[PDB]
Amino acid sequence: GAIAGFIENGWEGLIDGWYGFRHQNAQGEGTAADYKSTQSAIDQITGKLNRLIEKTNQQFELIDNEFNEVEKQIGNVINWTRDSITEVWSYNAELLVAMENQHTIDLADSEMDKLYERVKRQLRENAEEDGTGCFEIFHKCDDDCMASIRNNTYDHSKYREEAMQNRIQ
Amino acid sequence: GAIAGFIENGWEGLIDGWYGFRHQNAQGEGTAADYKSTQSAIDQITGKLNRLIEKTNQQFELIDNEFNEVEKQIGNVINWTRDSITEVWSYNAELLVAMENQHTIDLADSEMDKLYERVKRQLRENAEEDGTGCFEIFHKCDDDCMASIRNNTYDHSKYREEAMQNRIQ
Amino acid sequence: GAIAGFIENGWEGLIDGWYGFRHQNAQGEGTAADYKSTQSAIDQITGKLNRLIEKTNQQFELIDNEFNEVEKQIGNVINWTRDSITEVWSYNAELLVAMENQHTIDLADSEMDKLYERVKRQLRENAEEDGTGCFEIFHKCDDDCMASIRNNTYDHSKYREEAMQNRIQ
Amino acid sequence: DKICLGHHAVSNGTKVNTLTERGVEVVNATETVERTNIPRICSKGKRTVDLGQCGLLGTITGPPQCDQFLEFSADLIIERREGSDVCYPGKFVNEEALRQILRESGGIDKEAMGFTYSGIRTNGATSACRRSGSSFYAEMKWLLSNTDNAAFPQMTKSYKNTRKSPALIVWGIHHSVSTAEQTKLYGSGNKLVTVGSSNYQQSFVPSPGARPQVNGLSGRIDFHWLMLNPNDTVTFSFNGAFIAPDRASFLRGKSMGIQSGVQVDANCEGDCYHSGGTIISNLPFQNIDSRAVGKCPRYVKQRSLLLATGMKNVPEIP
Amino acid sequence: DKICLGHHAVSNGTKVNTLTERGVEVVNATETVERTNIPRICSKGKRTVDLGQCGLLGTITGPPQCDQFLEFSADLIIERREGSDVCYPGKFVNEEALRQILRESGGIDKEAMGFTYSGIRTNGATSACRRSGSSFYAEMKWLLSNTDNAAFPQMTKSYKNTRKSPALIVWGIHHSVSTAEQTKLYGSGNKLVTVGSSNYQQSFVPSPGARPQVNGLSGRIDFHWLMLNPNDTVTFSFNGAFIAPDRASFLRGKSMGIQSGVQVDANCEGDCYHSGGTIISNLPFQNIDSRAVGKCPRYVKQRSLLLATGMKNVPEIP
Amino acid sequence: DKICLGHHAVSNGTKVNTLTERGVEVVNATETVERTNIPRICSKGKRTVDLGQCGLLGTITGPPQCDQFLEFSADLIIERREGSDVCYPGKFVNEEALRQILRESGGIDKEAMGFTYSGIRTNGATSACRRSGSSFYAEMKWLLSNTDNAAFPQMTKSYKNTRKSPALIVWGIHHSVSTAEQTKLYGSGNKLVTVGSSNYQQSFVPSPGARPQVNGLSGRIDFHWLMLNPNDTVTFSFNGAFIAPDRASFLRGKSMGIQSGVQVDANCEGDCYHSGGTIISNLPFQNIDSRAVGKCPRYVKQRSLLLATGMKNVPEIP
Ligand SMILES: CC(=O)N[C@@H]1[C@@H](O[C@@H]2O[C@H](CO)[C@@H](O[C@@H]3O[C@H](CO)[C@H](O)[C@H](O[C@]4(C(=O)O)C[C@H](O)[C@@H](NC(C)=O)[C@H]([C@H](O)[C@H](O)CO)O4)[C@H]3O)[C@H](O)[C@H]2NC(C)=O)[C@@H](O)[C@@H](CO)O[C@H]1O
Ligand SMILES: CC(=O)N[C@@H]1[C@@H](O[C@@H]2O[C@H](CO)[C@@H](O[C@@H]3O[C@H](CO)[C@H](O)[C@H](O[C@]4(C(=O)O)C[C@H](O)[C@@H](NC(C)=O)[C@H]([C@H](O)[C@H](O)CO)O4)[C@H]3O)[C@H](O)[C@H]2NC(C)=O)[C@@H](O)[C@@H](CO)O[C@H]1O
Ligand SMILES: CC(=O)N[C@@H]1[C@@H](O[C@@H]2O[C@H](CO)[C@@H](O[C@@H]3O[C@H](CO)[C@H](O)[C@H](O[C@]4(C(=O)O)C[C@H](O)[C@@H](NC(C)=O)[C@H]([C@H](O)[C@H](O)CO)O4)[C@H]3O)[C@H](O)[C@H]2NC(C)=O)[C@@H](O)[C@@H](CO)O[C@H]1O
Ligand SMILES: *[C@@H]1O[C@H](CO)[C@@H](O[C@@H]2O[C@H](CO)[C@@H](O)[C@H](O)[C@H]2NC(C)=O)[C@H](O)[C@H]1NC(C)=O
Ligand SMILES: *[C@@H]1O[C@H](CO)[C@@H](O[C@@H]2O[C@H](CO)[C@@H](O)[C@H](O)[C@H]2NC(C)=O)[C@H](O)[C@H]1NC(C)=O
Ligand SMILES: *[C@@H]1O[C@H](CO)[C@@H](O[C@@H]2O[C@H](CO)[C@@H](O)[C@H](O)[C@H]2NC(C)=O)[C@H](O)[C@H]1NC(C)=O
Ligand SMILES: *[C@@H]1O[C@H](CO)[C@@H](O)[C@H](O)[C@H]1NC(C)=O
Ligand SMILES: *[C@@H]1O[C@H](CO)[C@@H](O)[C@H](O)[C@H]1NC(C)=O
Ligand SMILES: *[C@@H]1O[C@H](CO)[C@@H](O)[C@H](O)[C@H]1NC(C)=O
Repeated sequence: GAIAGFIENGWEGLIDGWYGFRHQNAQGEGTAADYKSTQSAIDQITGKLNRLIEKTNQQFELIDNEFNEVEKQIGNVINWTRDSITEVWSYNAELLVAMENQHTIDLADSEMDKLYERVKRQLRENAEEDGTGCFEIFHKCDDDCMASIRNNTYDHSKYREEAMQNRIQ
Repeated sequence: GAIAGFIENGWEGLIDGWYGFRHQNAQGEGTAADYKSTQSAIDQITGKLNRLIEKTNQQFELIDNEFNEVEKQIGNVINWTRDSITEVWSYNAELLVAMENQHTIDLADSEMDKLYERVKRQLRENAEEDGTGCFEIFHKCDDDCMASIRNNTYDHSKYREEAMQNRIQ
Repeated sequence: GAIAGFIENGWEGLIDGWYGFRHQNAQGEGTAADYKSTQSAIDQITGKLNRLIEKTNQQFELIDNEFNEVEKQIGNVINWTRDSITEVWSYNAELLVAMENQHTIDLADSEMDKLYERVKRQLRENAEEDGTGCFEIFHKCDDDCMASIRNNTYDHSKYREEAMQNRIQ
Repeated sequence: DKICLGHHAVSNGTKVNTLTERGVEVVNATETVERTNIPRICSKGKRTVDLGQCGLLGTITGPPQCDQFLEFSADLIIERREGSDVCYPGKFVNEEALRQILRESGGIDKEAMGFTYSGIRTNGATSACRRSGSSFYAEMKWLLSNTDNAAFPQMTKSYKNTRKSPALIVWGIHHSVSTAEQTKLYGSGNKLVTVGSSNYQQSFVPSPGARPQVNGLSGRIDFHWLMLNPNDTVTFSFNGAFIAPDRASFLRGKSMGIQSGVQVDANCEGDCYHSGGTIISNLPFQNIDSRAVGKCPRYVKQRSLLLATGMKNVPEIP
Repeated sequence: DKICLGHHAVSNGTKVNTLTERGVEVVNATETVERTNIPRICSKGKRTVDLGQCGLLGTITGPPQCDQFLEFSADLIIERREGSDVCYPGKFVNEEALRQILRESGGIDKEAMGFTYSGIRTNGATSACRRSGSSFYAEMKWLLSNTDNAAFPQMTKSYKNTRKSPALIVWGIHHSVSTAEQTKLYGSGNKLVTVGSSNYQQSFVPSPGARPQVNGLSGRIDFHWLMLNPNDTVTFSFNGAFIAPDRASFLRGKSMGIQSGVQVDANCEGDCYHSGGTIISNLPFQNIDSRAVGKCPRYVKQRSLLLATGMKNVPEIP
Repeated sequence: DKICLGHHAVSNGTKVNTLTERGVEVVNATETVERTNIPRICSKGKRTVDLGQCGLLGTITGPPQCDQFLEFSADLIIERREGSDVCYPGKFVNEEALRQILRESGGIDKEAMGFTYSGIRTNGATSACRRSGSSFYAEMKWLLSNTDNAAFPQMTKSYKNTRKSPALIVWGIHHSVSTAEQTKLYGSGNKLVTVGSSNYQQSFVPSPGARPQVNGLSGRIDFHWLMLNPNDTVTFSFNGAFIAPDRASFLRGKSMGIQSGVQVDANCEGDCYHSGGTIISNLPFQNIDSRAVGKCPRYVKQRSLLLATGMKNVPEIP
């Protein structure tokens, strides 16, 4: 009946954002999305999308004919050239997409890590990593305290005494 | 007479895997390979290899002649076109390999880091990083205990008292 | 009147290197550059630069004429071919630069992280992350001690008693 | 007590490809290769002419089919398969080069070259060019001897282009079904047609002989053309078997020509065309037609290349 | 007491290139550029003909060298440098275009065109085409006057393609060493050959004159060809200097032609060929021949491009 | 008390593009697309000839303008727009192919073909080729009948290439302004010129007729050429309207030809040229001219593509 983080699954309930928080305390279990990490990820992906929508100003016209077939030699030269550049663009397209998808996946993994690392630096010496991508908080953290972590207003100074006490015996 | 991790060398003795563990205790020094990290790395590299074996269905035929040389003008046009696309593929080949090798090296570095980070989260508060990519374990860890870490059956709860005691005075 | 690290700004005063240290103690505030991280970054960027200076041995000659325009059909075939490969190189150039710049930025971010992570492993249990990319040092670290960190001659064993004492009450 | 960091996921994951994996599921992806075709010619904004049964080269010489397009004006030009450049059986020399010129001409402006003739018939007509009765190319003049078998006088006609644009000049050589028929029209003896410019020089001889019957005719009229530079002059020297031009052609401006087999639509706006319709897409690639023309996404062999628009999808532990 | 995380390494490191470094050692790498050549023509699975001394165009007209290949059938076609299309000195007009057609023809099927002649000799033969004695092209007929200097009758021969495939029709024009020799063969006066189709129209004149001696002959026979559409007809009108066809050609199916100088091997199976052999490789690129044909890896200028198949190699601290 | 890790930054940040962002500021960047042009022809190290008013093809036939370049030698060859291949109005057949050959010839070596003539005039001259007085092409011989209207004897001239390099042979056909003028020069009746090799065969007929006046002349001399293989022979059979060669041409070695409109500079060293100057750059791309030739960076449509040579720039918190 525990909760788990990114290190061993995603959240099909996180429907209002890409990245988020899931806590549990005396008030119970809850889930909210983080804006800054989600927006960064979305900004970068849409950035790729715009970069591929940018149309070309090159206009191309007919050099052969599918009603009156051109002379054989010049026709085969044309077809040979067209199929050659078709091979090139097919290669380019395949590689571009494969390359971008590799990057899209990685930069998303980065954002997840940066979020996790941020929270860690917030909690200072008041928490420990449980291995599943979660933090065991060694003091009482009500809904108000949990919200304070999500909006970066958590001051570890307030709970450091109580926390360090519990972490040691 | 100490042992060292990835942060300052590789292991020419690690011959049964890409990534692994090296420990030392009362029973002595030992070295085993990690399956999950090694397999992941191998799966990705072979994945690249298959992606480059995928043959093209484009068949190309002769448009010139090396016995009876074609007309000069159309011949120079053909040669100019061929050398142009040759330049393109030579560029593509050079860049593709350079790009992939950069990725192969990085993703291997990632796997190493992920392994190191995993072990860290296992040992919790029972160990400290020595700087060479190793963990000083602040309790007694026999061969059985060392094997428990490698197969992720190590419970830090069992050693936390003994460990925290030694880390502080 | 505090100082801050990479996690929330750069240093316009760091004019003798790409990466560096900024400390403050009883002797005051100071700033020096790290050689190894800076050199690595510079070596990689210049490496890209050389990789793009490598000239081509392909020589190309005229296949048309801008004084006496060639025959229309063969002329349009030539122009169609040239504009096609121009499209390809324009694509290649655009993507190459975009791809390299993405990498240049990331590898620089990596170097910053590696430097931060290195210092962390040096200070062991004698310091805590303040969240801005800085380390609160829980013992007295004079200019001599600060220099010891920068050239990796800092021995955490010397300050561990004093440090662990201050971190706990 | 505990706070966890996570990321969203779906049970509705879609597979993409990367450098390493084939079929790695991501949360969300989109298509890069366009395959959606509009089986119409989106002509909104562009002045469009559907040549129908008129061949593009016919607009210059003027068979009955092209009588409407003798001085047409367009932004977009459409050729139809049923089209024909010819009434009296024949073909253009360097036909395709000329087509390519007319496809981006913006249409043509015609102007009388002002040739005048003396002891000679000009009313040459045929059954293959029916217009009310028998007729001939509207822009051309079929020159004959005078009565029958009579000698065709050596003639020399010249035309000067007093405009700032090149002039499209066209002329024909007539190949009779026999030397008998050639003599009946232009007289006995050998016949020669020389066409000289300041940048062009050619020569032509008729070639009487039996050909297969096209449009009930075994004779062939072959057409030749040149572009005449501004202030330059063409001179025609001939003594028979010569199809003379009556008017020259001047290109109106800029356009684009396609070959289509689907209807024209004037409501939709487009810029990429192929024989089967209009490609309207912001996608970078397409798998519809490799010979598509205009402003188009690049053609590729693949029917689909999915671009990840979301993170790697990882199902939640039940 | 202590556990360390590490990675393997070797003293046998191999250098590769990346975006930043040149010569960075990795644990293991593999080649992407193929350079291993098989100096044979791997013909297993493909029906193969080695034309040897027969030129590909000779299979149509039929000099002695090509008597075996008059109706050949193949999947793979090989031309040899020693090959020749000709016995009586001459060359094809638009020769290369025709070669390209025959290279992917799958071979040829021959069929009598059924031309019949009257007051005329057809047994024209030469020393250059020896077959037992003097002879001529197997598929052609060298037409003469009748006795000597006698007039050659104006003739008209036509052929209709009653098949569902285009017919390859070939004919020759004979250029005598002198107007004297031309008169002796076809009679005095000028000579004309006109060839008409429904899609083709041309005309030809002989050109008597002294040429250098090839095969002991200063005369030249030049060949012309066209593809005849199904249900279409060709008509030949001539009065001398005409080399008539006896049979037409029909393409059998699909094939591929190469020019090689190495032996044929029937045990090895291949799909990429060049003049020096067969390229069999799963590698994406090759540095063997830029003009390699078939299903081949792309040609590149580089002889080697190493792909890292292992991590960065870092030697162990001694 | 505290130690911080950081990176440098500037207020003088420069924007670049990546896979995701457009206009992301980095610390330092450099240009990849060259746009700096040197409006000269850097000819240092290369033997250079500025043809000026001599057309490249004129170096072979030899009008007055090209008298200096009849046997020129060069590493770099420059054509000028004012150049002309011709004195007596005319043009080369397959002119551009020939130009391309001469552009990389390294210059030409001329050698007498040793033609001798009998009952015939060879001193044909014109006002269009003034050299002191009226004259003709230096390397050619304008052959006439003898007196006026007199018959031109059938002749046969042959030349053998006894060198190890192909010989560039050129000859001309003269088209008189009228059949009257043709008769006055070469006599009555039809005229024929046949040119035979072991690899080449062609035939030519004059074409008398009125052309527009170029250089005060309505006559046209058209030039034909072939490459003669080592040990091979050319034979000329003719009876009038023939412009004979006096010398053959042999290519000196290797070179490169350009068309420029800017001065030559001998101090600067270059390797990439276009009509407007020299491109000297280590940059991979250029936006100067798509038709630039030599060893050049690739042409691209973009005027600028900035490559980041520094980290992402992040301003310091005030
Ligand atoms: C050639 C051939 O197939 N061999 C014949 C057979 O075929 C006949 O050939 C004749 C000769 O060409 C055909 O005569 C032509 O018929 C046309 C109708 O199909 C038409 O009537 C042609 O006359 C005109 C025309 O109307 O267009 C009359 C114009 O006034 C003329 N204009 C000028 C300026 O002269 C013009 C010219 O006479 C020619 O077109 C110039 O090329 O055309 C007319 O010439 C006849 O139609 C063919 N008929 C058939 C059934 O094939 C058979 O006659 C056969 C009978 O023994 O004999 C073969 O030799
Ligand atoms: C042209 C030339 O070099 N100038 C001559 C010199 O060269 C001789 O030229 C003659 C004329 O062409 C050559 O005669 C030819 O020799 C052939 C053998 O080499 C052969 O015998 C030719 O006869 C046949 C043939 O066997 O092929 C006979 C066939 O039956 C003919 N078939 C038909 C249908 O007619 C056929 C035709 O006669 C022609 O091939 C049609 O083009 O060919 C025969 O014509 C002679 O071989 C050349 N000899 C040499 C040594 O060069 C010298 O004779 C010189 C002597 O004064 O005179 C020059 O003018
Ligand atoms: C053709 C035309 O425009 N129609 C005429 C008008 O134009 C005249 O045409 C004549 C005929 O061509 C021109 O005569 C030529 O003038 C030249 C000077 O411009 C020159 O004098 C030509 O003579 C030489 C020459 O000097 O080059 C003399 C050489 O010795 C000859 N060499 C040889 C080997 O024969 C050579 C040949 O005679 C020809 O060049 C061979 O092609 O050229 C001379 O022929 C005359 O210049 C044109 N004048 C004008 C004003 O256009 C008018 O004469 C008009 C008057 O009624 O009649 C039209 O029919
Ligand atoms: C899945 O990806 C598609 C494609 O990027 C997203 O659809 C886009 O939505 C934005 C905003 O609504 C539009 O501007 C785009 O035009 C849409 N593209 C397409 C192809 O429809 C979609 O939003 C993504 N799914 C989710 C859940 O965000
Ligand atoms: C070094 O790299 C090569 C190339 O990937 C590896 O050789 C491959 O081995 C697998 C399995 O044995 C085969 O399926 C491939 O066909 C081999 N490729 C080649 C080119 O031989 C080799 O295994 C790698 N070295 C090590 C130690 O793993
Ligand atoms: C900004 O980038 C430019 C381009 O890399 C740097 O200028 C280079 O400096 C090195 C060493 O002085 C030279 O070898 C290169 O030729 C220079 N390139 C150019 C284009 O001038 C410059 O150093 C960078 N700025 C800083 C502050 O380092
Ligand atoms: C060019 O390619 C098209 C498409 O396959 C083909 O139909 C046509 O015949 C080719 N042209 C020639 C001259 O073979
Ligand atoms: C085409 O390139 C080949 C290879 O260098 C060369 O031998 C041939 O001469 C070229 N073709 C022409 C027409 O120059
Ligand atoms: C080739 O392109 C140039 C550059 O626009 C143009 O001037 C020229 O007319 C084109 N060639 C032909 C034959 O149209």
